[PDB]
Amino acid sequence: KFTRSRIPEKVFQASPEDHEKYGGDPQNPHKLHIVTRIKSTRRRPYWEKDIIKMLGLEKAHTPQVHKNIPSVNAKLKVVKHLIRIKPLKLPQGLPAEENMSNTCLKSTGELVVQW
Amino acid sequence: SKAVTRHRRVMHFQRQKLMAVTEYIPPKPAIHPSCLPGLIRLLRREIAAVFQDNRMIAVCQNVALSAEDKLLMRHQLRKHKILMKVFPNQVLKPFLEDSKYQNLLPLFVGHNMLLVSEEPKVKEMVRILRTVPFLPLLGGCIDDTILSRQGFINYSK
Amino acid sequence: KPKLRFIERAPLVPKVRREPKNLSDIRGPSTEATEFTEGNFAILALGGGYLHWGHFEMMRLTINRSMDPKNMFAIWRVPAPFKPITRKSVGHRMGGGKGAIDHYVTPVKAGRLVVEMGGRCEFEEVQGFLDQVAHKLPFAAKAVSRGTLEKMRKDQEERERNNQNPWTFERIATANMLGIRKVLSPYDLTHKGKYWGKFYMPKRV
Amino acid sequence: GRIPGRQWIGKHRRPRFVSLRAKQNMIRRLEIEAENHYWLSM
RNA sequence: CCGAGCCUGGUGAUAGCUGGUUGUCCAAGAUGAAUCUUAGUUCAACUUUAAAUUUGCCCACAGAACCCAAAUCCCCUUGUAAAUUUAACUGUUAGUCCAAAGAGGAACAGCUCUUUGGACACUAGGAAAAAACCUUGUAGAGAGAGUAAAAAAUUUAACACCCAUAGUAGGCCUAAAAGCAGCCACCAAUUAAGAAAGCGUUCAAGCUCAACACAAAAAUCCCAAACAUAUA
RNA sequence: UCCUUAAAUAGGGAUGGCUCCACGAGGGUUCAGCUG
RNA sequence: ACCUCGGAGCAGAACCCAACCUCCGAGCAGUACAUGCUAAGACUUCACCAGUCAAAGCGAACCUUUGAUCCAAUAACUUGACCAACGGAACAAGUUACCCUAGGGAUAACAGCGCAAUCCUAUUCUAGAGUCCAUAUCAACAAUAGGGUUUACGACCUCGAUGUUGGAUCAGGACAUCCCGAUGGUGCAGCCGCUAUUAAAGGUUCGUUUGUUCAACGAUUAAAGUCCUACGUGAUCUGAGUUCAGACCGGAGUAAUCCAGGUCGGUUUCUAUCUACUUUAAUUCCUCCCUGUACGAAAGGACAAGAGAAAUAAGG
Ligand SMILES: [Mg+2]
Ligand SMILES: [Mg+2]
Ligand SMILES: [Mg+2]
Ligand SMILES: [Mg+2]
Ligand SMILES: [Mg+2]
Ligand SMILES: [Mg+2]
Ligand SMILES: [Mg+2]
Ligand SMILES: [Mg+2]
Ligand SMILES: [Mg+2]
Ligand SMILES: [Mg+2]
Ligand SMILES: [Mg+2]
Ligand SMILES: [Mg+2]
Ligand SMILES: [Mg+2]
Ligand SMILES: [Mg+2]
Ligand SMILES: [Mg+2]
Ligand SMILES: [Mg+2]
Ligand SMILES: [Mg+2]
Ligand SMILES: [Mg+2]
Ligand SMILES: [Mg+2]
Ligand SMILES: [Mg+2]
Ligand SMILES: [Mg+2]
Ligand SMILES: [Mg+2]
Ligand SMILES: [Zn+2]
Repeated sequence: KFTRSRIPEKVFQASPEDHEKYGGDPQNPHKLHIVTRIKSTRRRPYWEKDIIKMLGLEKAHTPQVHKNIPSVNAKLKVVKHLIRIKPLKLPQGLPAEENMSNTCLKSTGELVVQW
Repeated sequence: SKAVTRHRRVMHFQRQKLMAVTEYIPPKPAIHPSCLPGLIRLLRREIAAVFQDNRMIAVCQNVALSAEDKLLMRHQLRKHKILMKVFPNQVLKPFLEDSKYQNLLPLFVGHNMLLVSEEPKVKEMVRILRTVPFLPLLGGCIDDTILSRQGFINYSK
Repeated sequence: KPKLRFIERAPLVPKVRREPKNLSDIRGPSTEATEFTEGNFAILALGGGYLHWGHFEMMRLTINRSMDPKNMFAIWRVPAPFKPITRKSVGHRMGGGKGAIDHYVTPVKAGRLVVEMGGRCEFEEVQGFLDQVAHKLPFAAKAVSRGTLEKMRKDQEERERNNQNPWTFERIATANMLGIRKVLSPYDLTHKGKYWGKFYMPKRV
Repeated sequence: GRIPGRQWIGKHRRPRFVSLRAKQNMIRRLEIEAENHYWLSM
């Protein structure tokens, strides 16, 4: 039968080679994911459809910010084949109330407070 | 259709693509490496002993003879104390340098039949060879003294 | 008794209860009789299949005729036909229950040794008729010595270790990368993409 | 040269072949998802 | 126009059966039980509307059997915004193909059953045409832009070269079977050679192992045209 | 099995059991003739 | 044969899961006579009906499957008949081709389409036969391909005027070649065969029985090929078998009726709208010459080349 797939934990254990390749430090890990839906939920199980709806990724290619916490990561693991995940980078820290209206998410994944 | 079939079942195109993508890729071994840069010892010792046992040596090309003719020639040679030998050039070429015979290198090539002896009946051997107008005598070296065919003729006479 | 023992068509006491056609007994790698036992040569099954009594007779006759009884000895590494294939009548409309037993047959999985030779004789002396018998067999088969078996195995690990493809069927299936488990069988996680139905792809890492 | 029955469903189907383009597309998706694995590992 | 006339009436007979069922626009909306029952219906499930108030789904850890696998169930968080209940209610409710686990059949069927999931009965792009495969969905106008899936690949059989003295036809039984119908030993010389590995002899005789030595075929008519090398 | 034909899945013959006189747009077989 | 209920597998791990699916079992008994009464809270065979479990309490003591309602009977408590088609018409069978209506391609037969078990063909292996001799020839057990000609299977198109088989007419096509052509081998001296490669331009008979396709038989032929074409072709024909209403024989049945059987008889419509189409270098055989020459011990008997006769086909 076709069922939900249990991903073995070893899949989500980065190696030093991966760290060099992708440029993320396991210590001080990134706080927020930028997740975009790059694949249709059609012809996918209803549970993947539901996970996408929960994460708010109904529109493709529309970035959404999520917490990099284990539960959100569990959902993202369920639907990892439909999404692109990149860390949210904050070169100038999180925006202040003054410049909350002058931010822009660069394609590199950086939220710049100047635009 | 069942999961197991007598014929090879058609794969879902996604599975086919998966197989193609995960096909084995052999490594390239750098620049093409090809394009890149006790009978033997029995013969060794036997020939080592023979080189001292013999006092006069000669060589011929007794390959043009028949089995019966070769047997008769061997009988006529065994009438005397001379003994007929053959040994690979493959192992004799090392033997020449081993026994310090530099002038003997360009004498042994192809079929070579040694005629090791200590008493010259070469007069009668040449007489026997005469009635068979072939199988010419080849150069040899008696007691470390190289003799040409003219040398053998003079020594015989 | 340095000769290959005769195999009966059907068990003396048959199975009163008809059993289903569990093709899993042909699907996948063989876990039993995968290694040599008191022999040097054998016929390796490079695919799964069902060995009928006709195949048993072919093997027995050919090997017994073409081996030296005094030096070469043979041994079956496969049980006698024990699975009834309840082939129905020679024409009838579908239904009416399940059919009756007509032939008996023994399942064989890939990697299973079928017949094992032994005695004072080298591999090339036996390659000929073992290869003929292997071709006769209903599944892919190969005349394999102990040395050749170990050589091909070591070659398989060499492939698995040296392939430059970043993408392996194991990695993709286990991680469910492209949602391919929507297309794969649960058995594919363990067959690692080397088995498809009863066919085994040795060339495929 | 006809395929018996209806194409793409029966026991005997049109042979489908994987183009280099299809292979590249699948590999691209696989790379994206390998990156997803890495970013989900922390 | 007689297996039971014709006309009128009952009569607008009855029909679980066939056909038909007329303005515009928007929205929600899809696969069990019983039944003289499987061409139908009732209940359920689903569905629609309105209403009430309060948790609903996802969900890790912990937890769920002895006998003899994929997964599932359960729920703190978390992502989310839905769920339950109340009132009213029609209609759909004995489907198709694809992937997967099985059963039956013939490990046939565009075959028949059960289960998980997907798609179709809904838009569009692609796979030649194309319900069911792949990409993709929420709707309009545009003479803008980035993309998704998306193009089949392969061509394949030469071969070393030599020459082979003799114990003896090794014996046994075998008319003789000597290497060859068969057992048993399987030594041996020259420098170097298996009392037989294959042809051929009633038996001999004549030849080679070596070693000396150096894939495909079916019926109207093949089926885009073509192209090997201009930068990824 | 015999006759019929060169050839014969045709035709004819070796209360019950038989006897077909005549008849028939009945159903079969046939000689001869006749003929598009 | 089955129809209700239950246990096991399919259905491996909450529940749930079919079948003409694979197996098994039951229509109660034994026990006691608290095996009483009441009652929180729950389960539930996917609905309902029905069916389960149960603390506390009271009362004695110190249990382990079949069925509704109505209706009857009993003073009542309670009880019964079947309802086993086991959600149960209170009580009703055969038959229809004399049939009728409403429908159904959601459902049979011919046909089409899948499939290839069966069937057919080709290779691989030599077991083996072939006096020896695998491979001149044939061939077992099997293996691998291909075909879609049989027998079957499926129920996907067509049941809102298409019977079917044979025959006639006209044929289109495949080649897996029956003849004619060209070759290799041969267990081919010649003739002859056997085998294989290539070849689809052309050709491929007439009769008796039978409705016959086939078949047997007779006589021929260079040969009387295997197939596909809706088992080609009935808006071109025929209706002999089979198929409708009549009737017998035999058989089944109480009868009505029926029958894969035997027999006699039995309506075959269409004025063509559209497409399409309506004038596209022969073949064989025999005789003769070569020549009763080659070949062959003889018997027998050629090639290749040429001439003459016919015959057919086409065109006049
Ligand atoms: Mg088609
Ligand atoms: Mg009237
Ligand atoms: Mg009405
Ligand atoms: Mg809508
Ligand atoms: Mg009833
Ligand atoms: Mg009905
Ligand atoms: Mg007649
Ligand atoms: Mg009258
Ligand atoms: Mg319930
Ligand atoms: Mg009933
Ligand atoms: Mg009932
Ligand atoms: Mg159906
Ligand atoms: Mg019509
Ligand atoms: Mg041909
Ligand atoms: Mg047909
Ligand atoms: Mg008639
Ligand atoms: Mg009648
Ligand atoms: Mg009849
Ligand atoms: Mg009649
Ligand atoms: Mg009449
Ligand atoms: Mg007509
Ligand atoms: Mg007309
Ligand atoms: Zn080079």
